[PDB]
Amino acid sequence: MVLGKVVGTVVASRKEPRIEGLSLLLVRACDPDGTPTGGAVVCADAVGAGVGEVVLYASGSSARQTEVTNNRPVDATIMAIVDLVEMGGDVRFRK
Amino acid sequence: ADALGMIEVRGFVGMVEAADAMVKAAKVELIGYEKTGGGYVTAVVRGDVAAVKAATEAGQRAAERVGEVVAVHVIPRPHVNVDAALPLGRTP
Amino acid sequence: ADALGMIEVRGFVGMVEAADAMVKAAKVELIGYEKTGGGYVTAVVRGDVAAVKAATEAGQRAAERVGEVVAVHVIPRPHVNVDAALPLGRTP
Amino acid sequence: ADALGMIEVRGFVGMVEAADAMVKAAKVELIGYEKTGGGYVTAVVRGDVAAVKAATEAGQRAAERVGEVVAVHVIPRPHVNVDAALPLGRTP
Amino acid sequence: ADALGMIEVRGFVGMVEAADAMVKAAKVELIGYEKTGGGYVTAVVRGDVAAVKAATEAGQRAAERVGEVVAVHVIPRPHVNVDAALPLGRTP
Amino acid sequence: ADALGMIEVRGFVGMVEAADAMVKAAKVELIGYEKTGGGYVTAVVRGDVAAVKAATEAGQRAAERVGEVVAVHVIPRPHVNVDAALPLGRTP
Amino acid sequence: ADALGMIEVRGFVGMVEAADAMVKAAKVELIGYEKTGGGYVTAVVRGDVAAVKAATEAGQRAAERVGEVVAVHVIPRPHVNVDAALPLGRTP
Amino acid sequence: LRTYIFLDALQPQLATFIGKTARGFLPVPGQASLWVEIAPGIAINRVTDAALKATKVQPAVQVVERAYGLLEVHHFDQGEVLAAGSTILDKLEVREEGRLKPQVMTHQIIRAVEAYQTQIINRNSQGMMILPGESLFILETQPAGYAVLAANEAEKAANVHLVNVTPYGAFGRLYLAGSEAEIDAAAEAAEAAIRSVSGVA
Amino acid sequence: TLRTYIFLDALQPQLATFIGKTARGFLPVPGQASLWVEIAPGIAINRVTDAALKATKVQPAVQVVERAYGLLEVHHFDQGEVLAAGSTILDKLEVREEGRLKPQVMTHQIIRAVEAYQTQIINRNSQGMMILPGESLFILETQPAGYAVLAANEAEKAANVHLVNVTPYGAFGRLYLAGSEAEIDAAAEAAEAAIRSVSGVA
Repeated sequence: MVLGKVVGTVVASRKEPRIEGLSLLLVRACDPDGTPTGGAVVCADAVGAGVGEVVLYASGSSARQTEVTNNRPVDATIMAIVDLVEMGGDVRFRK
Repeated sequence: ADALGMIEVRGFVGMVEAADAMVKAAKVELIGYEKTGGGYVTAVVRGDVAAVKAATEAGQRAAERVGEVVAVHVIPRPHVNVDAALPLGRTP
Repeated sequence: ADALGMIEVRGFVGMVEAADAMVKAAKVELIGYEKTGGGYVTAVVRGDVAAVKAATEAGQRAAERVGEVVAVHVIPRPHVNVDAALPLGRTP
Repeated sequence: ADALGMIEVRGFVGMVEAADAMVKAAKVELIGYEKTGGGYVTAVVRGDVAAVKAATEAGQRAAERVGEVVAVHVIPRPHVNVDAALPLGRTP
Repeated sequence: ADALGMIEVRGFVGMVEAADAMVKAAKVELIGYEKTGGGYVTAVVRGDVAAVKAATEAGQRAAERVGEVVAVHVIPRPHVNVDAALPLGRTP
Repeated sequence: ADALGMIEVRGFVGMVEAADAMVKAAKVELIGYEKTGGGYVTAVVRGDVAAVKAATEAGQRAAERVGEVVAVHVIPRPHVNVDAALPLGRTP
Repeated sequence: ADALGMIEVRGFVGMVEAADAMVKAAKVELIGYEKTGGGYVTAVVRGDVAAVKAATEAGQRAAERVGEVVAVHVIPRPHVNVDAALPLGRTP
Repeated sequence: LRTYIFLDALQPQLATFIGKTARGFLPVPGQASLWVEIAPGIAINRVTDAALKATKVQPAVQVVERAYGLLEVHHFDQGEVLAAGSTILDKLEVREEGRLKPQVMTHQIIRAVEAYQTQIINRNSQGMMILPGESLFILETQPAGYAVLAANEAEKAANVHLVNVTPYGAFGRLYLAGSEAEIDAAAEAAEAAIRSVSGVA
Repeated sequence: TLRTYIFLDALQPQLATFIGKTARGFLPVPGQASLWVEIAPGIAINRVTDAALKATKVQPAVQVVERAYGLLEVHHFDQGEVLAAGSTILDKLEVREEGRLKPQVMTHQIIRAVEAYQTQIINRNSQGMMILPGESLFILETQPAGYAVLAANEAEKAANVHLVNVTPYGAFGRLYLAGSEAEIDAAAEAAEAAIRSVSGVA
């Protein structure tokens, strides 16, 4: 799972018909305190994430281990919304 | 902003029991209630995601013993426009 | 603060009979009533826990002979935020 | 104070027929009516106990020929707090 | 003196849930708990008879969802020698 | 010395109810209680033989409604060495 | 104050595995443990509501592989008197 | 024998009411009491002689002017009062379980009595006054003696005030008065006491 | 001759219960204004009663003709009708407020920790609440007698006591109060400060 931050949305109109209904979010990977640093990843929403949230997203075949994204061409899905990130005695991120 | 928790009950009594259990369960702020007619009232609490989630679980457990629980839902981080356009307690 | 008693009746007549029996039964203060639409009205009394409990028992017994009693509930000690955010007579 | 009589009809037409028969039957004072939503209207008369009782009997007989009579009830002497907290015509 | 309420649970966790529900239910004073060995712990609250009775009802309802409730009992007015000889919070 | 009465209950709540009924029944002195582990607590009263016997009968009747009464026994005149070697309230 | 999490295991080994998984799972403070006799030990953690809830879930999952889990419970906001009267780490 | 009830330690309100309404050696709180009810009401003098000669118990009440023979005797030692009760039951040639079991006819709590009912209830009561707006409990038992025992149990349960405990008459009626939760606990204890004395129906 | 004229703004729920027990007349409910008139010829209180009843809509509870004296109570919910009845009473006797006798306090004692034998003596001739064996006791005697109910009203207003007995008719007025000594002190201070703040003719 990659700890990232939701940066934007992607609206596709001509899409593959199995992924119709999925919200596609632009998520940049972030360091544990919450600053986006890296390239963006378009990933399917499965938890209900919005723009600005720090999320955990799973990539690969495990991105299909969801009733929402089961047999779809989805190589990245958001599997959690992150409450607190704690790095060794110290909280680096509060929700 | 804050996480959002809502319990809609068809009945004012079950909503007051839901709101009482929600506020006694965790540190949430009951902002009030929404009357949508037909007997439907919605109690709305705002707070941290774990506080709102535990509060809303206890409020559902207590309102199912009293009234008719229509809907129970927790939004962990609502959008800015949702707080701007809906009576959810965190409007500017 | 004071204990809270609520009787919700679908019908104004059964609520007035409920409120009359509640106030005649024990030393409670009828603060008024809440209209939530659809025919639903809630009579709200405040007072000591035994007074509210006996009042609400008598109000349920008298309102079941007249109307359609939706919900009857006694909260022995509501939270401070519940009195602050809901029209329950003990708001500051 | 005065005795209280109430006829609740689901429908404005049956309530106006009920109120007309109540006032033509005996010396009662129609104070008005209460809309609780959902089609429910309550006609409220005040007066002496026999006047209110005979009026409310005639109002029920006339409203059952027109509409859907939900509830008919006579309170011979309502409590002081009931008149103070509810729209029943004898508020100070 | 004050009324006495006691919930004995075989298990510390069910006793803490019982004590939490007792104190959140009404105005009672949790004086503490009694360990009698074998896993048995007793939470003891003191207060008015209605407060203790409602508190102990809610504490039983909440401790039966968690642990093994051995005994629940309310003494509305214990004897002076019982408070003098037993650890029940009102000893001189 | 004084007569000895003992009620052993597996449970602190039944023992406090037993001790309360024993002291309210007759003129006996509750000296306290003995924890022997495993949940077993023994309430010990001292007094005259009729007072202890009537007290212990009432304490058994009240503790059987609450808890698990293990043993109830009255010693009308215990030996001097029994008071000297056991925690029974009359030790020198 | 802080949220309260408790895992009671009949066995010291399962409690140490529970406490180890609770502290490794989230930012909670293991305050210690409570021996109530009979083999029953309770591990008590304090912290934020989500931290305590996730910690207590992981502690239950790890203690069920080792020992006999009697009770697992999270109190999101215990009362002030509960912290004052019980050994739960946040006493003044 | 219609009633045989020992009050092992008299409560203070029941002692004050039993000593404000009886002609005899007035009871003290809380000594002990034995109460017996037999018919006809002339053998109460024989029972009072056979108890007051063969014990140290003082005679509290003996009723013949209103109803059948009811005798209550009071000593500070429970052994002496039990000896006097055994003498009164052996003079009557009956056992302890040969009394009529108390049928609890009425048991009704009237919450928040009005001021008019308060004045009408206080004008016929030889004890504490039912103040206007308070719960009031009213029990009835058959035979009339065991109601006195009920009063003691009520005063043992909660802090309720006793209005009138009629131990004499054809039926035994007790009226207590207090706050709502306290009168509910007192009424539960009174009905539990008046429905546990074993006997012969 | 007007011996006693005192006005009560409201009756406590226990003095009103005592008058509902002992009086021969229309019984007072609590929380309503009363008025006590005692005059020196005993038979002449019927004329005072007639004036107060033909004038206003008050109700009489106590009309006691003593061996020598006469006592009257009138009461109503509104204070205006009782004060109008008192104006009629004072106009019929052609006296004023201050023509009354200033009350002497002849005895006031707090007997604390009353023995059981003294309670069994004292709650036998009393009509109000029973004193329990071990409570405190405040006794009071005022002359003339009709002021005693004033001391019975302002005591319970300032404490939580038991009205064991009040005798407001006769030569002397008697007052017995029961309860814990921390509240018998407050009721005693309130009763004494109520009686000694009464003007009249010494």
